[PDB]
Amino acid sequence: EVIKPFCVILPEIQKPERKIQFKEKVLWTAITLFIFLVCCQIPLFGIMSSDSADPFYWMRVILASNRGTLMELGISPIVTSGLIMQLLAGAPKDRALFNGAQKLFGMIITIGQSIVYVMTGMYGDPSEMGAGICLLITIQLFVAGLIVLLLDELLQKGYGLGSGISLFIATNICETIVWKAFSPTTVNTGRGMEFEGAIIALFHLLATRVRALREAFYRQNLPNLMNLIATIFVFAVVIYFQGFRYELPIRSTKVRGQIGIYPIKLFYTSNIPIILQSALVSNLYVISQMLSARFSGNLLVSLLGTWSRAYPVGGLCYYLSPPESFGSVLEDPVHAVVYIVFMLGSCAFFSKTWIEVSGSSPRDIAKQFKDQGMVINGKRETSIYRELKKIIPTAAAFGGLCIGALSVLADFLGAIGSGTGILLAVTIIYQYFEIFVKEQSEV
Amino acid sequence: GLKVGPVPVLVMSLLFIASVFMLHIWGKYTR
Amino acid sequence: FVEPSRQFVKDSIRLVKRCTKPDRKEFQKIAMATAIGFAIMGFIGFFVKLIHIPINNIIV
Ligand SMILES: CC1(C)[C@@H](N(O)C(=O)Nc2ccc(Cl)cc2)N(c2ccc(Cl)cc2)C(=O)N1CC(=O)N/N=C/C=C/c1ccc([N+](=O)[O-])o1
Repeated sequence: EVIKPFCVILPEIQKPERKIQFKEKVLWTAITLFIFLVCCQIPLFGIMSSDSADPFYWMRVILASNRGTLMELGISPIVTSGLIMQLLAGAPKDRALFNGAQKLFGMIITIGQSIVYVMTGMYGDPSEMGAGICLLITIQLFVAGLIVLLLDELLQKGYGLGSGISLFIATNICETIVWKAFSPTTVNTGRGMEFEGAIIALFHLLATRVRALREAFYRQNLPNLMNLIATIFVFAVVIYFQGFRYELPIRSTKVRGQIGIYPIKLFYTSNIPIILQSALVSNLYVISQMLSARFSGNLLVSLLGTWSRAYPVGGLCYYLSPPESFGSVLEDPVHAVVYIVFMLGSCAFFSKTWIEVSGSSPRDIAKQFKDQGMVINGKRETSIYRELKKIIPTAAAFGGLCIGALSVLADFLGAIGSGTGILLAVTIIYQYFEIFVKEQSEV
Repeated sequence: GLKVGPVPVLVMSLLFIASVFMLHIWGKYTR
Repeated sequence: FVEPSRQFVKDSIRLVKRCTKPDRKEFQKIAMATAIGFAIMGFIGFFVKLIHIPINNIIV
């Protein structure tokens, strides 16, 4: 109860009594993502140097972060606070208190992570900075996290289509893909002035100079056109598999006469297997890198991963890492097989565990059907859970397996954005599209 | 609990961005 | 290990057989919506970054 006095001292977005139509929701979602994008390009003040290694390079994709800028914590405070409060709950006014505690724990996590980032050695030496510079960075990150929570609450309360977390993750992934496809940034080595952007390179190479096509396609130091082709192909395949669904014909027994279709998608858990697997792997990368930086030489740290951008060469983090290129696959086929097996198994296991946990289990769906009077069209009321026990577990496990296979395919093909990134982007965009079609069908 | 809307949130975000920029310009012109 | 795997494969094949594959029209609609959303997000981010690179260089 002592949280409640501190829960009220934080702003809350005004809940719109009248529902907003799709056009204004899309416009405000665009405004929110534009604000986030502007914030993630503005560097912090007081940063002495950014020439050091980046401790959390593996979190910058799943947490929608950006090193050295305002959006450096990204969405980590929101996810951490939400998970903490969900674990506490598992262990009107009630929802207002819940949201206030969400905000309070988000600010606490933001302060803690800002202190950790300041003391971990980046931005320069914390001791040489002084109290003023480190403190100013702390307020900058605190206000940035407050703004992220405000935007997320705006989206959740209704001025936006979905949630801040998914929107920011998808926006960062899409921005990365478009930048690697169209970057005007140029890098020189001696062959000539070459654009980093894959498509920009093609126009530049042809105008500057048949070989040009080979240089633009089979290039190995900057984004390629074959990488973009792989990205487009993975987009198309993930879209095709996302469109998969199982259509149960359900009837109604309470209101005599009401017919509908209950869809059980192939991607039953959506991108949750990808989110869980990628979060686990990235946290393992960060932990292994930090342990190998400090306690280098210990056998346990060596087994957790030996690093060489630092990429693993041996250990658990190495066997959990996608092959660097095709030559990596040929040189170490055992690593490729182990990584494929780990990806598929982890994705399937996470999918089935998530349907058991979240509340989409066949027993829970049968209970929901019983609460609403819905019965399958031909199956008797007795066979409502069984016809769900024959679909939902298999659908969840196979959706996890397929989404893991798509991630492996994207990683092997060399896709810009990577398997996780691309899969997260497609799943989030499809969530927005399905919200759109739901709103249209309601009208 | 101070309740605000979407436009006030946008204004607050833009003014925070402006404040960070003014801090940066202050540093640049005092160096 | 063998029988559970065979059962899982059979169930997966049965489910894929009974799923409702996206038709051309449905696939075209989903692809168009995904392309529009990706274009919006990625190009807004790209333009923001492209504007802020000169601004970042000027300020710092
Ligand atoms: C929080 C954290 C992120 C970490 N963690 O906690 C952190 O912080 N870390 C840090 C802190 C501070 C600093 Cl300064 C730095 C770092 N972790 C962990 C784990 C395990 C262990 Cl054992 C530990 C931990 C965890 O998990 N986490 C998370 C991760 O990783 N990821 N996430 C992702 C999500 C996504 C999503 C959501 C939703 C969505 N949608 O889409 O809707 O999507």
